[PDB]
Amino acid sequence: HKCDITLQEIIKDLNSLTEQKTLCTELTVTDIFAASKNTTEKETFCRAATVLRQFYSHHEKDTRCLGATAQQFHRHKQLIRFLKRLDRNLWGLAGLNSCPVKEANQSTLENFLERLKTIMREKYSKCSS
Repeated sequence: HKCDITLQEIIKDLNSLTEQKTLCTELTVTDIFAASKNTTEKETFCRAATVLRQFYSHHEKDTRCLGATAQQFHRHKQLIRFLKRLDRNLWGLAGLNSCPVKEANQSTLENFLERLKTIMREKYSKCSS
């Protein structure tokens, strides 16, 4: 389970998500990476999945995000679709709903997703030769 291809599915969507630099991607999420980091792999997954579910739930219809042009709206819909898919994959790896997130610091979503991408690529690296 630890080195499952879900890791690739997550990294793919993080690569898609981090091309985006929009008003929406500068809105914030609770920075799970501001912890002095006392957490199992499964608990980190649960934490990331929680904050991202909060984000897409709160911003799927946010007028700062929805866009004026066709391209902006398309990019918003893509952002939300990729966040939901990333989130489904993170939950599947968490095996866990019960991970209280208590950090104060807020990160932009862009910075949070880049950090998560680094973490996931590191896990991938530790799985492979």
